[PDB]
Amino acid sequence: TLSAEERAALERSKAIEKNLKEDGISAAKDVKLLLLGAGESGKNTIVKQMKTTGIVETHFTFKNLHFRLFDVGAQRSERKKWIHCFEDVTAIIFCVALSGYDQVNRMHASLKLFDSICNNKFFIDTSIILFLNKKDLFGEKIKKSPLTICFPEYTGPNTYEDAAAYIQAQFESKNRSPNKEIYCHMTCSTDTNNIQVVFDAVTDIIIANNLRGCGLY
Amino acid sequence: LDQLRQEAEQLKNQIRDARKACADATLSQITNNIDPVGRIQMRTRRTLRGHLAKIYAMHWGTDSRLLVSASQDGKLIIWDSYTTNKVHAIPLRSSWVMTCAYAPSGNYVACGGLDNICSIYNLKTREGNVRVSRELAGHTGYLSCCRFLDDNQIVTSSGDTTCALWDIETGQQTTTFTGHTGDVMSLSLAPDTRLFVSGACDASAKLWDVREGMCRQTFTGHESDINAICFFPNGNAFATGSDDATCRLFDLRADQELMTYSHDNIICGITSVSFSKSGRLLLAGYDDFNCNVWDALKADRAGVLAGHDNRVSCLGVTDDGMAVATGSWDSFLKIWN
Amino acid sequence: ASIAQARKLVEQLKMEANIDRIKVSKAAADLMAYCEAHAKEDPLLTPVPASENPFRE
Amino acid sequence: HAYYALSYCALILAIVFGNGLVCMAVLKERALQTTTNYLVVSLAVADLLVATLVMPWVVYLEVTGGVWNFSRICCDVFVTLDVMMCTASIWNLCAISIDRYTAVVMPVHYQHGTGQSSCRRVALMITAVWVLAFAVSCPLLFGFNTTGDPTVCSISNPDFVIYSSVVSFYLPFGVTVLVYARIYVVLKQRRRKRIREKKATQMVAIVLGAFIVCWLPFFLTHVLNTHCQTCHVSPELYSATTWLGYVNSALNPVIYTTFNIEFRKAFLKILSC
Amino acid sequence: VQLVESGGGLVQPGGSRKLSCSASGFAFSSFGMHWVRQAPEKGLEWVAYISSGSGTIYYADTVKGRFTISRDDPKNTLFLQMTSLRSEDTAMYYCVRSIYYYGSSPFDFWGQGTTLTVSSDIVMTQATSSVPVTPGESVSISCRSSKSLLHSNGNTYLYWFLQRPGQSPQLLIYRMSNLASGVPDRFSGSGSGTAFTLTISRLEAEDVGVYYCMQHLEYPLTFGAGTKLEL
Ligand SMILES: C[C@H]1CO[C@@H](c2ccc(N)nc2)CN1C[C@H]1C[C@@H]1CCNC(=O)c1cc2ccccc2[nH]1
Repeated sequence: TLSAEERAALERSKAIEKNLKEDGISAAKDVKLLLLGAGESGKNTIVKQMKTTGIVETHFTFKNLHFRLFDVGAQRSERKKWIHCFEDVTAIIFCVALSGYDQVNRMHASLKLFDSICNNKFFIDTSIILFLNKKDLFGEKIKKSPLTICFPEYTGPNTYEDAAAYIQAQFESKNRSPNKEIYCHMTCSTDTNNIQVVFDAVTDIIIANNLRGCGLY
Repeated sequence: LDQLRQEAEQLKNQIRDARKACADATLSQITNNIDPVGRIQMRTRRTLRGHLAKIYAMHWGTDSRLLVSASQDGKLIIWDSYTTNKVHAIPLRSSWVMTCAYAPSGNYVACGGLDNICSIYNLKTREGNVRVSRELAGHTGYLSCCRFLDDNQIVTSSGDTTCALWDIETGQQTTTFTGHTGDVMSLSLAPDTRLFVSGACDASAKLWDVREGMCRQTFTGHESDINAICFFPNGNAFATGSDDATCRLFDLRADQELMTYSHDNIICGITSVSFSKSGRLLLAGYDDFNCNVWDALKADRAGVLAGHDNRVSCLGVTDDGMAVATGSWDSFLKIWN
Repeated sequence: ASIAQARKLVEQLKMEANIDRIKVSKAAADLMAYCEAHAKEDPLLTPVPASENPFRE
Repeated sequence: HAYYALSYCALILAIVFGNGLVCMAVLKERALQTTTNYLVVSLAVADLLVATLVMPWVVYLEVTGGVWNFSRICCDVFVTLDVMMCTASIWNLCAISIDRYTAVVMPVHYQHGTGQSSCRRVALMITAVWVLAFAVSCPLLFGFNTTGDPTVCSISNPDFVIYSSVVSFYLPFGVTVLVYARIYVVLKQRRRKRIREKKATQMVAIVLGAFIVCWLPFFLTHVLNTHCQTCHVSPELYSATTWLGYVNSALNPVIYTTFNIEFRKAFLKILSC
Repeated sequence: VQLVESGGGLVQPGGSRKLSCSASGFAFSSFGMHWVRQAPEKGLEWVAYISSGSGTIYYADTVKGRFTISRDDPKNTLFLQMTSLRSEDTAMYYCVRSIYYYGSSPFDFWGQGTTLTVSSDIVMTQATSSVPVTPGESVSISCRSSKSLLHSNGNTYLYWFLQRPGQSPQLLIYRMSNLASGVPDRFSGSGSGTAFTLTISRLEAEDVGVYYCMQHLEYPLTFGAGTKLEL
């Protein structure tokens, strides 16, 4: 049938197959996340809490889960040409700076970006871990400047709780697919517990996916 | 300065008028007399399994037997198509590759992606392992396509709206081909390796001279971003594929869209285009999970290569033109003949 | 670049204009000539016999 | 009485059609080739063998007036196969219940019903189910179903009957119910901690309601018949309970596959013609 | 790339010996290793082979059972534990690396070898022995095989090797056509199934040595007698 060299080559191919298998099994357990912020939206702060060109890899283990966070900052070109690259990402960690609503507008651009990503045809069965960073600054900024400057027809008090609740509600809009669950969370500077809420969101997404596969969702 | 804008407008007008003047007839009219090729039934001879992620690019070897494949699992698998044996499995530093090239000599393999670096791997090493021969850094955007001129010089296209001719030995950009408004997505070397065409996201394919290092001609007509491009075997025409679900054969000398290949049943985008050995068949990979083989002279949909379970990402035709290799996002490489 | 980019693109269109364009019928005739001349040695047009087909069982 | 014969033939046709559709759907489509789906395939196989190897003998008994004319070994193999198939189906239902429990409470290792851990766990579950159905069913083939008049084929040995009924139905039923109850309470606790429940809850309610309605009234009456002073277990009641026992086999494909979106799009693709 | 082997010495006929070849400068794990011996004043004789990963192990019919080959990937070492010896087992044992894939050049590198002394198949023949040549003209060495080497896949498994006087054999040509890396273009191999020819266009001072023609169609691997070219 096969000559000595053909057989040795087949053995080599089988060893390569076995290595590819092992590597696949090792890599399939990784939780892949896409840190998709907007400039000075608090990407450097959140990534510093978790832990020349091209995307940035941030790998970290937390409670027997290896999270591989992908930061796409160097890509200034059109998004759509590489969004399909992250089609099978577990979740999108979307960062927004609450303070950047009056000063530039920044907030409208953040909402437009969120709309574009959330409604993208590749991110249909993909949950968004929305982070509302720099809450401390918004604490006093709302007390100084009203929220109406950014959101016309607000028709509400310019307090602390309700203004953030409204912003959160306006971000939870523009979501069509019922499968998408936006885990909005408000962070401030550094709390050293955003990894915990990330873990809780990821495990909730995993459970949701498992039940969707079994046919219970 | 409005004088420059109006002068550019009148220039564009002069170009359009010059193009229209020489367009006496259409290829469709001339080719009505020729006999139409009968339906082709290409069968899946081989299915190359082993990738565990979306396959993004492939490139046939010049011997028409070996082929390298790049996927998102950080693996460059060089296959022996005849026996389906994995000849090599190169682990990638960045698992975000969008292109891969096989050197004409068959000694080097280049790849790259969102890392913005063109990694070149030497295969013929004395140590018996494949190590990173060179790391071509300098592009500020994602690397979309790369093609070897020879073992020493390589042309690449990036998402920063620029093509670059690199000298591998020095590892610097010998030439910088700038001018595209949108991200350059595809490259196609002419048979003589003197000129090359680059299709970008501005719906324009530009012809560049490698030696001079500047644009020669610009071809428009696509309504959306171009994804694929391929020269005609003789080296005087080239076909493109865009997201508007149309293939467009342009002629270099005539300098105008020579013929279109569109079907009303097709709406998805095109990812790969390649000609047969004689150039009679135009094989285009679509996002409707199957490849379509068109008559290059009649625009008659000769055949449908179906079977992949996901978007057809890449396809290639061998040097001898024996079989076609289709790599899709279902992590499968099917060889059709 | 405003002025620099406008001058660059105008110069590019100027050098693009000075190109000798052959007739479209000539180009089409060359496409025919090539397609038909090499039709015999294109094994995708016709089913290559199993005797000389390297991709078989 | 011919009504029964024709209705049982219609049940056979419905079962074989449904299971053949599920099997071919899972086979041709590659998105369905999941470890969680292999339990559904196992269940489809079980019900198909119910329809093929068991049901035509029930049709024979019906049309003949409930008198056995074949050899005693044909009655032993009939009761054996029948019990084996039914126990396999019930324990497959329990296996899917445990699979979904693992999916909920143990999500990291379940992943998406893939990998070595999941593939081996499903393979182990299926094996354990089939070997348990064998352990339960094999006594009767060994000449253990003691009988009187040799023109009747029935299971009338209370030593066998009570233990088989307990191990084959009552235990997996109690397990299934406890498991689905734990899944429910865990999902509700997670939903409360957070601050589609309707889908999951409805699917659990329907699957447990279809299992109980179709399997409980047989085993209950069968165990009351075998062990009671004088219980009026009318022939028509026994026939109705057997009917329900086999309409479960017919209904399971629908309740498990037709409510899955990927299965829905698969079936619609198959039946596009 | 180098293979340094140790263990060779005077051994009593009934004694055991453990040859250890330490490899350095290449990916030892991914190379098929051959123990090939050359008897004193005699030709090459393949002894044993162990594949990459210790999956496949072959021995020559003359050493089956007595000899054992073992690999140690962690430390990049090849072992040849010879239990029972005879007066015919004295030889210069070379360790030969050979990677096997499409387009590979197996048997490319040879070790120094250890001189150990003590107190059916493809019959490869040459029928040439001594050839007296002056440097400058062409030389034609003819090798003949008992069985046709042209496998149905479409290549012949012939291997031309050069052993210079007092040096380890070097790969000249593999598959009777392809020149090995570092071989000048003077060497040109041709043939057809059975009859094979090695042609040297211009012979130089360094070409003096023994030329071996080995078959690699099927184990056991059999060498030729060896054509000695000298002044
Ligand atoms: C219900 C399933 C469920 O599966 C079996 C099972 C499984 C597990 C377990 N522990 N115990 C039992 C027990 N089957 C019982 C089923 C096979 C018998 C058929 C009964 N028809 C007659 O005999 C009959 C028909 C007729 C017509 C006229 C007059 C007299 C007649 N008589």
